[PDB]
Amino acid sequence: SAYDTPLGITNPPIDELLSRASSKYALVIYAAKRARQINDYYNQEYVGPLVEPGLQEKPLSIALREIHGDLLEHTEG
Amino acid sequence: VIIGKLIPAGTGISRYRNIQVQPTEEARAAA
Amino acid sequence: DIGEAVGIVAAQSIGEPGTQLTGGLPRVQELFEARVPRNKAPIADVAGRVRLEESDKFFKITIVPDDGGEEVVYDKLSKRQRLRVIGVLSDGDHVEVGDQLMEGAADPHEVLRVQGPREVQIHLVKEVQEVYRAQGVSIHDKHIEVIVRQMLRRVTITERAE
Amino acid sequence: IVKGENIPEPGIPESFKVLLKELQSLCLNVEVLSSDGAAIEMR
Amino acid sequence: DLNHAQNIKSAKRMVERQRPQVWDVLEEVIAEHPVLLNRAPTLHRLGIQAFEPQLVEGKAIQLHPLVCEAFNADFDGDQMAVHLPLSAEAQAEARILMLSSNNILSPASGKPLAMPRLDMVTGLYYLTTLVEGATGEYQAATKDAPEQGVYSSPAEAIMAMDRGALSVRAKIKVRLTELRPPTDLEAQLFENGWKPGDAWTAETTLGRVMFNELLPKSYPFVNEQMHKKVQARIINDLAERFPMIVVAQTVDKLKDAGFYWATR
Amino acid sequence: LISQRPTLSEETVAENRSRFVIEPLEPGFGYTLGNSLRRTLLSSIPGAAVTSIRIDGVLHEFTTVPGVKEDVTDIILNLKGLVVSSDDDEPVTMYLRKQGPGVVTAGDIVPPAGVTVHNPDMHIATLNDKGKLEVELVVERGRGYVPAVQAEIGRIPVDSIYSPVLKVTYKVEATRVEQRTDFDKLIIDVETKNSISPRDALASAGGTLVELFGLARELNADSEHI
Amino acid sequence: MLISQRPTLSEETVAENRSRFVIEPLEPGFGYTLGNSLRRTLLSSIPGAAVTSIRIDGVLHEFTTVPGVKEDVTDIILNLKGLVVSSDDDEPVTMYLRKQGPGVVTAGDIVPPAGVTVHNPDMHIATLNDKGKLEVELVVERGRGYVPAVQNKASGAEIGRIPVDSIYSPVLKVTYKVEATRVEQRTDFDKLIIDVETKNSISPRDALASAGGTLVELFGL
Amino acid sequence: PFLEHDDANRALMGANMQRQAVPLVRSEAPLVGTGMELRAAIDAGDVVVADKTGVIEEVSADYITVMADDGTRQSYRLRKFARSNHGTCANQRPIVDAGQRVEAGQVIADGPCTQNGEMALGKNLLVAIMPWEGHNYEDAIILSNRLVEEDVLTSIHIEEHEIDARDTKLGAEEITRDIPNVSDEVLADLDERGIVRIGAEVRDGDILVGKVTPKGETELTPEERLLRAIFGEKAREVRDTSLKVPHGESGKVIGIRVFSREDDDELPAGVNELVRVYVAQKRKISDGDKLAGRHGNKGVIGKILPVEDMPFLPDGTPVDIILNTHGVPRRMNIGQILETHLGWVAKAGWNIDVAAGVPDWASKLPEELYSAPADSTVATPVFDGAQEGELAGLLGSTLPNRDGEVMVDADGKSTLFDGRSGEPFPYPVTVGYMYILK
Ligand SMILES: [Mg+2]
Repeated sequence: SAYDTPLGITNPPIDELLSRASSKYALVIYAAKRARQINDYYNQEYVGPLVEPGLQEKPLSIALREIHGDLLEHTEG
Repeated sequence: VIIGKLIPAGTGISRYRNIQVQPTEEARAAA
Repeated sequence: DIGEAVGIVAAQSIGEPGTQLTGGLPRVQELFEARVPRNKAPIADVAGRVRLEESDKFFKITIVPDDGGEEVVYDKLSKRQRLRVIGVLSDGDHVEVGDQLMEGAADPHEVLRVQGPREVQIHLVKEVQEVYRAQGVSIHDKHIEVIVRQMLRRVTITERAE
Repeated sequence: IVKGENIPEPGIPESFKVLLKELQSLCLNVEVLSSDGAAIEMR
Repeated sequence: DLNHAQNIKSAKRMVERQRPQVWDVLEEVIAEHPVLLNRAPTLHRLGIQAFEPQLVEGKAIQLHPLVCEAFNADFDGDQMAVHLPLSAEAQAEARILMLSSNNILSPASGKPLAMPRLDMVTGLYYLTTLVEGATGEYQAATKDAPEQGVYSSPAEAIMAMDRGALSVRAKIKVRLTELRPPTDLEAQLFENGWKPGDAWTAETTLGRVMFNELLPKSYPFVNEQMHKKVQARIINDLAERFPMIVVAQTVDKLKDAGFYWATR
Repeated sequence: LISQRPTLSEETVAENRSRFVIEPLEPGFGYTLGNSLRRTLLSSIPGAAVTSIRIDGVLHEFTTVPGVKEDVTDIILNLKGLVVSSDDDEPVTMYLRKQGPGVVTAGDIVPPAGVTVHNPDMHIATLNDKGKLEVELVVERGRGYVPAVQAEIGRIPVDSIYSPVLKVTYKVEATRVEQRTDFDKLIIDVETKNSISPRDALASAGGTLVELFGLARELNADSEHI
Repeated sequence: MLISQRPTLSEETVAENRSRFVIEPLEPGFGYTLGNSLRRTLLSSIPGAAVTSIRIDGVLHEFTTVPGVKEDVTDIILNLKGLVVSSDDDEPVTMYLRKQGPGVVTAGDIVPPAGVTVHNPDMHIATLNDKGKLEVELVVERGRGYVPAVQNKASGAEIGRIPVDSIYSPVLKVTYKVEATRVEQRTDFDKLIIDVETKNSISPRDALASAGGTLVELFGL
Repeated sequence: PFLEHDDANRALMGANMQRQAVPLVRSEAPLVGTGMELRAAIDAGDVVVADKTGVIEEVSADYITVMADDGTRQSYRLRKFARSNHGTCANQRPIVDAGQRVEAGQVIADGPCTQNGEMALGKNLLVAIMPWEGHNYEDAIILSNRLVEEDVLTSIHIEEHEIDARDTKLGAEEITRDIPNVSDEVLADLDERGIVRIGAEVRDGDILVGKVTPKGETELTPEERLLRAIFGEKAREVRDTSLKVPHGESGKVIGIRVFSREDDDELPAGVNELVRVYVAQKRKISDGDKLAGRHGNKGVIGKILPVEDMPFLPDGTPVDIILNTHGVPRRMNIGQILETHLGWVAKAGWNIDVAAGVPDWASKLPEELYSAPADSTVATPVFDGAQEGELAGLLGSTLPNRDGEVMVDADGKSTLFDGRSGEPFPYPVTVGYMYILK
């Protein structure tokens, strides 16, 4: 199975991410909350990045790839 | 919107904004 | 999705067309505003036979109920405003409760008290969808239903649930 | 943005505060209220 | 951060004078930072869509030709506004909620909006249309002559198209090792273990073959001339059977091929 | 005048397919040498392939087989996939003949002269029970693709794929400059016959072009560029 | 069925400015893609001499008139664009033009410095009357293609200098056509003739060789 | 032209867009036009007309004098680079030589958008009506880079800036070159008074006129007052309010007007000095600019391609502009296709070359239209102009380019060669000359 190699913002696919949360809006908060987390760590919630980050990756993009790999929960209140 | 609050819809709903995000105990270890 | 704001999506789904509407925007506003129809059309108040009488270039429709009880008569109706089609209504035909007796627009308030709330929403969605479909626009019924739902939310003695 | 920090939580739009004053000028007493029912100084 | 400027006031002076050092920097900050595009009047939500910015020359905004349908944007002095989402939540909502390639179907009828239109329609129509009596036409000659209308593969047919031997819109028969047959033919012609990577010969125009190379390898062979309605059928069908990214990229390929053959 | 820093890189898709890039190029050199490269790859390289064939039992009857599974048309296009590098420089007749139920392949044919078949596992036909097959093959080197060229009865001229490159496609992107307006970037995608590898085919193409453009260089050769 | 014959170079002279070329024999299909691959390089990369900036003593900018002359300055600049100039000097040289009195100022009245030459003296530059006197120096540089007027800000140029668009294109008009031999399925060959025209700065043989030599350099393993 | 062939919608648009054109530096007249081209220019008043029959005495870019039969001299001073109310260039240029003899009412000098007496609102460009790789799509347009190199669609634009020095309550504003806190380089283009010198350049944010106003009470910052004491720069008593160039605007300084209170200039009460700076700029036709023809067809410039890769005729003559095909049929402005055919006829010339007599189509054609050389101008009044039969016949009469070869067939199409790949375009493409406006 192959769709193709995605470019930039379209990676990772939204479909593979939606399997990790309930709705698209939940997914938004997920990456957002984690994005602030990573940035706080760069200028010391302080954890990660769990995945090997390519240089200059926007912490939002890092948080998305984290959710792709099931690396974080992910509890809804 | 008038007072500048989050609209009670989409990402403004309570169940979505109060989410807590932490790495799994398994994930933090692997680093 | 859970958070979807379908009310706005519906208002825009219905709002984007209308630049394509040219039997148009006036009729659409008349329906959503629930005004008395521009040219009012009668609906059957009860099911039964229909006796079609022709006055001096007038139309006089009487309904002999199947009870059979008190006849239901419609006194004066312009002959220039044609009758509904099943062909066109004729003497002796059978009519059900909510049927449209003549071509035109049924008073949404009248169909309300006759058929009840559940049907008013169906009548309005049909009439509205008839306009947009006549101009060629494709809109899903649920958007109109979202709007129409907001019209029957209250009851005269106030919101329903409250 | 210059310090590269997270972006802060927004405040009260000045337009809204101006709206409250414009209502007061019309002899309309508008009060922002919390759960307690206590008035809140808009300043 | 880099030692180009010692303090902020030097950086601000640098940018205002358009110092050449800032250009390569701008690419780094713009990378994967979405921007919102909008055209007035805003009739539906698809009137605002997020995109990935690309530093381009000139003072005009380059807009993807597919989103023209959603924006109702014709290129006659038409202007559009740009908005920069700042907060992490704002960028997340842009990349997730308002991304261009995630909003294909009109949220009124479910029909596809990024579906190809005027120029690309005629291009694909000409590409898949079938011409009687075209160059390279297959006749399946019988008496003292072989068929002489078949080709070893779509690649050989291309070499025949570059020479004056073949026409793109000719009825021909070739065997495809990387495409999937239709449902009826896949069932009977193929032992029901699978039907990938196995040679099978069907008779269609070379154009229709190159056309089906744009659709996913997993999609059946269509073998029709692409009226605009037929294109809506396939994209509607693709939304059901495939994720959005598959649809987004496929319509991108349909754009490149539609335009190419639109000029030809 | 002299400009700087054009390069050539290759990403291998498979043992038969290789992708190449040129970075960077001055506008608009992408389209200039782009279509010329692909055209050179297609119809310039010398290669050996089948020209005509004749099979015993094939006659006035249009196309049917006395003892195999697929019609003669299907076998023709099967044979068109035969890759054979030859050193004869002229038409040479190969010999293939098999009997008994089984599957015939490329290995079932003896290489007469300068011939080394490069795809022995290639299928040709599945033989009927107690089936025999007798057929000749005319192989001559050549360039590119020549359609079936049509004294002899039962002689079937076939479309001949001389070149080792089956398909080459190209497109030009634009990126990689600081203040410039998106210098050209060339992408070429070539699928190889296994007779030669892609980069040798590209190297041969370049050698053919440079020798072809030295035609104009040898005229004056004084005015030049990088 | 390889046919072995070295691709030949035949040359023809259609006129003084342009001269036809013909190449044969070539494989089928090469005529069109190859001729155009030369054409694109002819128009874009042929090096030449072009006037970069000019100066007129009386004027401080290009939007003023000069007493006695019939053309305004920016009109004179547009008339100066047609100049076909050849400069063997690698570095920037400054020509001069001084004329006065009633008459016509042609391109020939320009005095070239050591090593450069003007190939169309008959060009009308300006027309002067009794009161009109014209002094102008022109800076000639070497390059290729079309470079817009370099603003005097990017350089340390004086306020009196007038930057001008520069067109280094010795080639005027170029096309091609193919005579294709597709006989009775025997020895199909391609014959291609190109029609190269220059601005008299360099002869077509010399420009084609320059482009051809440049093409050779780019094609590499 | 061909008004009778266009719907009132696009015709209404075409009429509105003629008054939207801008004066080009070249100002070339329309190859295919109507009668009104001439009279509209002279009656507009932007053209210099001789009111007495005479002979020219002097011809200067500044002025021109003409001696009449009366012996009385008339003289006309020319507008050179006058800024219009909307920023367009009002330059005038003489069309007569020294000894020429003129008649009363004749045209002496051309206006901004006139040539030889008739309005020239645009240029004549070689057009190809094929769709081209989507770069011309949904009314967009692609052009030859020639239009940049040869300044054909280049148009000069001027802007007027203004700053005044008045008497404030705290003190009098002074136009000066001394600015509180600035490098000497930002002043390097200013003169003594503090105004930008003539012929100097201007980049967005640069200073045109240095002006200063009193400031008090200072009450500076404690953090700032220390830096003043360290580096010894006295905190100046006045605030910097200088005239700078607006963002994105650029060009050169043409002239400066100065009205001063010291000199007995008339000023409004409280205003001492007034200085106005006029900046002009050359505008190469650029991506995103809006072009249009006379038939209500309009579109932005989507991309500008190098002359090398452009659909070109067998001449090697590249087309200047490429117009999409899909926008032509639906809008009922097909009159633009007619002037495209006539446009090619006019630039190529023709000779009916009657076998024996005027072929049956030319029954109504005037004899003067039978022959015509290259580059001839044509006039087709709106409701009695050229008609279809005459056009095809004129399309059948055409002339070789230079060599015997003919470049456009009887239905107005030509086989174009793709400049990118080099291989020709499969189908004959309609080419011609269309008059388009910036
Ligand atoms: Mg528009």
